[PDB]
Amino acid sequence: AIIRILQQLLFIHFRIGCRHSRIGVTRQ
Repeated sequence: AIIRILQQLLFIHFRIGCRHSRIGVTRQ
């Protein structure tokens, strides 16, 4: 499940990233 394991870390860089302007809505 390498595409999950590494993702536990990428999850973080993605999270802290998408927070710069709460992209979570869907817009990019």
